[PDB]
Amino acid sequence: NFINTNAANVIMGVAKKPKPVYVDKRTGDKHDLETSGLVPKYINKKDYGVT
Amino acid sequence: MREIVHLQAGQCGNQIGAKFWEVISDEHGIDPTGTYHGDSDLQLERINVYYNEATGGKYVPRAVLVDLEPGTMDSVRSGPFGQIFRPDNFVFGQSGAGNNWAKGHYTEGAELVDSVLDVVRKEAESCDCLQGFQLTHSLGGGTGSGMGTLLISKIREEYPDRIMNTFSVVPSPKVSDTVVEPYNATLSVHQLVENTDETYCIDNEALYDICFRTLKLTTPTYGDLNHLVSATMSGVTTCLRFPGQLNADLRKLAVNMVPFPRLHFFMPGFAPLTSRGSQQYRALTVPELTQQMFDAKNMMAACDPRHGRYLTVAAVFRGRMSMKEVDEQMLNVQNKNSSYFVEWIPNNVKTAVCDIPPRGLKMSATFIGNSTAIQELFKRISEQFTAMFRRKAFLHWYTGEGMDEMEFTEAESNMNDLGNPVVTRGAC
Amino acid sequence: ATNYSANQYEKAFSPRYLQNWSLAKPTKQRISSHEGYTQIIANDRGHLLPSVPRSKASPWGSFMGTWDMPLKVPPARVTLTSRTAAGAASLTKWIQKNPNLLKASNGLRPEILGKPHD
Amino acid sequence: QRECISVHVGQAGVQIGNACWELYCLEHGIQPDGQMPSDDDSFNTFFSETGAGKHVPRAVFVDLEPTVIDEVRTGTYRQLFHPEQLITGKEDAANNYARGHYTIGKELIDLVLDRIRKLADQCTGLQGFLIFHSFGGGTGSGFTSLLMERLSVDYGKKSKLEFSIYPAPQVSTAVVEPYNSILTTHTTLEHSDCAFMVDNEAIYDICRRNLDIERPTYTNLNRLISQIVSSITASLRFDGALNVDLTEFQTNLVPYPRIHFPLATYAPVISAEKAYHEQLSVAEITNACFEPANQMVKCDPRHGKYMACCLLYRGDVVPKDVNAAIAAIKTKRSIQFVDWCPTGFKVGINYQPPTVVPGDLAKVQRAVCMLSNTTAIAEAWARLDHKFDLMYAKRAFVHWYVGEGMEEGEFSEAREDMAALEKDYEEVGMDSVE
Amino acid sequence: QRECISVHVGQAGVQIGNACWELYCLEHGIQPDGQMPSDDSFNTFFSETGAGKHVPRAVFVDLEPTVIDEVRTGTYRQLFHPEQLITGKEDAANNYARGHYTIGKELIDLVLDRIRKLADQCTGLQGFLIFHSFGGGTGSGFTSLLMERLSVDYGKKSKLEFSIYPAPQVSTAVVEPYNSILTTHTTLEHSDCAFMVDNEAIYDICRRNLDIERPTYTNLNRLISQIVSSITASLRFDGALNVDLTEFQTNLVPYPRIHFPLATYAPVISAEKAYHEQLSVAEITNACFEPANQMVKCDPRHGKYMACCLLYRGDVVPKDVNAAIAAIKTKRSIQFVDWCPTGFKVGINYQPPTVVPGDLAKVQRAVCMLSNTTAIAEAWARLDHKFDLMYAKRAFVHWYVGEGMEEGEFSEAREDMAALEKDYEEVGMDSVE
Ligand SMILES: Nc1nc2c(ncn2[C@@H]2O[C@H](COP(=O)(O)OP(=O)(O)OP(=O)(O)O)[C@@H](O)[C@H]2O)c(=O)[nH]1
Ligand SMILES: Nc1nc2c(ncn2[C@@H]2O[C@H](COP(=O)(O)OP(=O)(O)OP(=O)(O)O)[C@@H](O)[C@H]2O)c(=O)[nH]1
Ligand SMILES: Nc1nc2c(ncn2[C@@H]2O[C@H](COP(=O)(O)OP(=O)(O)O)[C@@H](O)[C@H]2O)c(=O)[nH]1
Repeated sequence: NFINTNAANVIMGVAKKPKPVYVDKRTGDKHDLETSGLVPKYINKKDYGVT
Repeated sequence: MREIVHLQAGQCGNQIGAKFWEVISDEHGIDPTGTYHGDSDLQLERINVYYNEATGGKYVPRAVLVDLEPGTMDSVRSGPFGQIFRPDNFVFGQSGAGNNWAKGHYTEGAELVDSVLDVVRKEAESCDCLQGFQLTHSLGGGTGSGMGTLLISKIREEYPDRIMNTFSVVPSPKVSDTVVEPYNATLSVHQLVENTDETYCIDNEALYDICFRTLKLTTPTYGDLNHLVSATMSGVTTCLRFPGQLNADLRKLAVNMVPFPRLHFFMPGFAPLTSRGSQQYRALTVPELTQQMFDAKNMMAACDPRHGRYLTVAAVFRGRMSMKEVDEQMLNVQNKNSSYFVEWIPNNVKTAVCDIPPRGLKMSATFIGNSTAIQELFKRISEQFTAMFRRKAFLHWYTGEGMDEMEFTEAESNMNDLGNPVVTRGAC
Repeated sequence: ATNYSANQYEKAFSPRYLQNWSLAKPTKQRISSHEGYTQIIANDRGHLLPSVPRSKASPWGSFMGTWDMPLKVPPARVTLTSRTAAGAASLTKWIQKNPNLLKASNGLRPEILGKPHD
Repeated sequence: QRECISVHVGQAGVQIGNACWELYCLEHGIQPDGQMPSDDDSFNTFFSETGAGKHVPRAVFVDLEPTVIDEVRTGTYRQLFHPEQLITGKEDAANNYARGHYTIGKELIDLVLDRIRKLADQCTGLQGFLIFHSFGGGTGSGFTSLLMERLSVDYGKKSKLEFSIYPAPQVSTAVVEPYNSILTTHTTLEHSDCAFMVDNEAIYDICRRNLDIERPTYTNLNRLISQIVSSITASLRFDGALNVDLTEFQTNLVPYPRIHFPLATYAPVISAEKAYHEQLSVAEITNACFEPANQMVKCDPRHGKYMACCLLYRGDVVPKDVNAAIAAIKTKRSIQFVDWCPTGFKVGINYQPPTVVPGDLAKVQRAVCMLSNTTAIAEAWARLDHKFDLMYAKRAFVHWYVGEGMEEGEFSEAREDMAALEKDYEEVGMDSVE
Repeated sequence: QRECISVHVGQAGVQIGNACWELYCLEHGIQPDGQMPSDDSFNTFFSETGAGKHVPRAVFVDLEPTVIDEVRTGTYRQLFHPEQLITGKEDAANNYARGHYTIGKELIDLVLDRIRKLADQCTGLQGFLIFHSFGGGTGSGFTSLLMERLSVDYGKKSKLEFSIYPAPQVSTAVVEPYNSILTTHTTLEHSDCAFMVDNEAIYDICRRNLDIERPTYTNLNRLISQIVSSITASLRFDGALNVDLTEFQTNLVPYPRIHFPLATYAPVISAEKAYHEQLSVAEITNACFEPANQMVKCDPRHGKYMACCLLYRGDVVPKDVNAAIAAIKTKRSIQFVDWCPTGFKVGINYQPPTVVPGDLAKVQRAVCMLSNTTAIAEAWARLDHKFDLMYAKRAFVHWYVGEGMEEGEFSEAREDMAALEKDYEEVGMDSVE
């Protein structure tokens, strides 16, 4: 029963946690957020403040 | 020497006081630049009641302009008599009241009350013997009601022995101009009752009636409507501005019209009013002035005095006129109409007769009436408020700005506890 | 920065008068006078002294950006007037179930006024 | 000291924007280059002098797809809008609220909120934020929600009106509109202030009957929506008799919390030929705004009760004739009115006669614009629900939404609160029998 | 009496110097052939020799020819004394070692001599403005060698180190991580103010604010030159609040270690966008804070300001500057550390920024902020993470070990760099009491 299969498929699904991308210019230029320095990413390391 | 500090709050207060300053500048001879260009020496004799002296013969109004939206003052400045006020008395704030009594009283207007009271303090201490304050506002809506009554309370706790006259534009019986006029009127009247010493209630529908039926105006504007309120304003402060016999200033008028402290709501009236087809049919005499005074056609509040009893009555005349005619007419009206006046006050009418009329007439007459018919206005606001308050309608913003249920309950109960002493005199 | 008060001249240096329309930092009104010297809390390098019970917040400010903010953001205004008990509970549990939005530099700062009909 | 930031979001927006800002310009003189051909400060409500005599529009056009905004960056008004106030993106949002409040929309939010801040840090007294969108589209329903919510986080209890194109009562230009519309109302029910609603089907008829345009396009319609934005903002640009600011429409209209969906209706929308035979008098203009064939939102106001109606008379309107008209309309027992609103007719009498764009509509020396909150908008919410359900029943076209970031459940919470909204219109309707 | 000597080091420095001196020669009229076309304001940067010739008080130094052997055949060959331009004969080949131990101990002698001569023809030296890339050999190796000896000699004399810092993503060197950690371990206790201007940042700023999609190292140097001409406008032109070089340190560097201030400029328009902009003191100031107009890819919002120094060149009425800093001190987006109540230096000059036939526009007012944000922790963390992705596998260590740098150093260096992390964190915490 394809109605019930499609309904179960859309009911029991988690979506993405989508990838964070930011646009800087008026034109629409996309840049990834993690690789750029405009995010706390390397603050939360394991060797911070310790040898 | 006596002085009056003129406060104008709100859009309505600003416009009415702008027309009033035009009226009194015409009466005193002050040109738009601010000099004197006149004919009689009787105009500078008592000019230190609304005008402060400046350098080189400049006369500047002693008026504080208050509004939380600096847009109506802009039109007032762009008008003819715009460059007459102090720029330092233009106390405005960048905001929008949005017709909230709560926002005009318990928020952003409270951020302007300090500057307003600074200017009021400066004007009050720049005097020899201050007698009181004249605030112009509209009960229906914000700024004039909320911020206006906040200044009323503040100025009353600063100066407790000065006459406070509130020219209040009350909500209309037929149509309305703000949705939350029952709320604003209820809270503002609750503030007005235990505060001001004199309240003149002007209703716009009554203004339309006296502009269409009496004046026979074809296109009445708010300038025209404001002008008659301004005429009553100029009429009431006449005895301390021009010489005459039986002078009656504001405190003498207050003494002779309030029998009890809560019964200070009045009904103004001006009556050299004649139509364009009928000023040449006019039969000028003091008895027609009394007749056109007392009839329920020139009342500037929408309260028929024939539906009640007159507690107290005042007439301030303006012109060289005999005393026998005035006295006999205002004994004759009481002797003829006996069910419209209270019996426990014998001769419940006052008379003042000054000598110098407005420029253009020969006799003028200002009517003040404390009557039972204001029960109709306060009761009408009462069922409008009750119908709006049972369902908690439009209470969203009044409680979002900080107020409570007990505020509105206390306001309605106080306005009913004033509706009771008004009606107890109709049944003695 | 402490954002002190200019006492008499504050209507100028109010946030909405200096053309700042975003919800701004408050101003410290009453200045508290202390007496005597104040002991050193750190060392030459700037590290705190060992005893010195420290704070618990992050060393950096909690600027919660457009990807760290919770979805279905609660409203800034909530006055619970002419509203049912269930809807009032839903809105209050919403603004209580978003805690990190309430404690942030770019936070919400909600206004929770009114009272629902029992 | 009366500026109004306008954030136009989506084709509809960018397009109503073109119309709105053309009228704005022809009204204050600002030519299609900024330079005002003077040889005074009223323009500040919408424009910002650079000092070199260039007046720059105070707006932030935002559209995840190019095209629309790009035709504005290369057209008559290409030198007015500061480049960084026309913020487009690269990819569209396929009529999917999801990719407007979650994926291809949460990327342009940072920059748009940025521009909005600079256009706010230059205002000496902001009145509000007029957001123009379409309830039925990616950016229109998606970016608006995110923008509205993030705005509330910053500008907290600051006014935020919402002129919108409400889903049609029969036509419709999409198959997924119903969904986007219900989702949008939910995220903005508590974050928006007074969202005005204009249906397109309605204007289409008002243009075939009252404006003699047999085949109306989106521009004929857009230009009439510009006349409405003028009257709503006229008081804070031109002198009048009863000024009405943009903070009073939230108080003298929105009655109870949720209910915040006023409806628009214009007056003297006549057409040259049929104006050589009409005294367009205050009364005629008013009675017309309450006729169930002019309401620019197909929703027969007769099948419901009025809750709050704020009229805005722009032109030569004797104050007395206004009081007279409102009285007559009140008597008429056809027009109804809830009991909890004795006084339900607000009035604003400005003086500047409606501006004539070299294009359509007659030169009227008088015109009104009503903004009532009829309980008759309930039919519309019911119709939107029939639609949302006829599809949600088979979880149709939901794969796309779960295919962005909208957890299936959200669809339920949305329609459930839309059902609450309908139950609200029932209560605010019933009249206490006591 | 207000002289300052520039010690441009490395190809990076020798090229930032070209633009800088073009702007310095323009500002004071000094022609490309060293001859002011028929007053004493050039003495801050140019000394006048008997034969009416204003020679530059600078020492361009590269451990290879080429870069400087192109300034000696360029349009500015009759300006620089044919001895200031000191050149080696073998590049340090991206090896701090071949620039602090090998090819370098053979040039330090001459360099310090030319510095002494230029530093003896100066009554009052405000300080030495050094320019180096935190990536290449000369830029790291020599700068250290120079700074260390510069200290021994000119002790108290300031030593401002304008420097190009490794970028978040882009980078034109695989041995960059190492070199950087090494130089910032030796120039951490022998330097003073170290202004960092990352390229990725400028590259972006250009595309965004000037619309130059594909820029070039020139477009960059020019903008870096306007930053230096702003730090040294009071030592030459007239102002309302003048700030000496000595001040930029005292009122910026909090604790000895935290000596790495960041940089940002205002009116960065392109003579076409500047037609729709007002460029008012408020617009220019709020932009010097906007995270998109910073010269080091790093959102300061995710950090805490420690001491911002805002310079104002042009028609800046004092009250404007006040309302601006005041609106900043109210916005929540910007937050400060607790130990810094007052946190803003203000320098109001009068000379409008000059236009060098290039990209920016003629503007009436313009600002330049040097904030000491703690948001630069990410930079040190990132940089060290990379030094550790390699100094773990002992990669490219044979090169440095074979020119001196006894392997041991790499370790001691990363240890001090771990202390940098600690400091930045602790020097930004709080106290419940
Ligand atoms: N006046 C006017 N209304 C429009 C215009 N375009 C669309 N609309 C209305 O708005 C609805 C959809 O418009 P939008 O939501 O703005 O479309 P969008 O968000 O830009 O989405 P896409 O362009 O399809 O990517 C349609 O059903 C129309 O009724 C327009 O250009 N002018
Ligand atoms: N303005 C400008 N900046 C430059 C130029 N060339 C390099 N840079 C900067 O300098 C950095 C690299 O400098 P270094 O690696 O130290 O150059 P080096 O030490 O001389 O090394 P070699 O050229 O191989 O001898 C680059 O990342 C750029 O940021 C230039 O020509 N002009
Ligand atoms: N007499 C007179 N009344 C006015 C005038 N302008 C406005 N009003 C009255 O003012 C009332 C509304 O003013 P209000 O809402 O208080 O303005 P606000 O104080 O700015 O909020 C209306 O009912 C009008 O009748 C005028 O020029 N003359």
